[PDB]
Amino acid sequence: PVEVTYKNMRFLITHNPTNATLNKFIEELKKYGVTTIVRVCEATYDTTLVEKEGIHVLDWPFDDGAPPSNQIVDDWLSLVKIKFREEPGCCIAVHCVAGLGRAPVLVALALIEGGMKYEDAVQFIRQKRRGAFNSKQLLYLEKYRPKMRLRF
Amino acid sequence: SLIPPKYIT
Repeated sequence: PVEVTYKNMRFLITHNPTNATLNKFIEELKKYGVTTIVRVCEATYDTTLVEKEGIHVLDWPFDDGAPPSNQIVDDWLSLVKIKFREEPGCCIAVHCVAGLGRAPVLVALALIEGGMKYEDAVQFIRQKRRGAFNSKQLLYLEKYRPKMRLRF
Repeated sequence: SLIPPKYIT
């Protein structure tokens, strides 16, 4: 599990925890200040124990190698501007089903929508995760034009 | 009797 920050934002991509570690996961997650976790890939576990511990879990998927709707970008973008101004110092965890999968793509958007060019964000990310953004994803981010309503 | 509910859209 890796982490990346920028301005008021600090994310944490992770690995789809098995039911076999959920108890430990929560402990890890809480040691980072993670308050929310977006699952963008198949859901493989209960959330009651998590939600039990003040950690909401939003479920907004989309097929890897596929642009995350238009709605999903809104919410993500909002969520990111809100949660961070609202909970100073908190982390937001995004996780996929396999491993990184498409999780970086979001974070990227978070960075792009924050005044970073897509490459500036791809590099900034591949700094933590050796290999991410398969050919297709690199295109999506490249084409992506920002709304840019993120105050800092 | 628990599963993963929450979320919104």
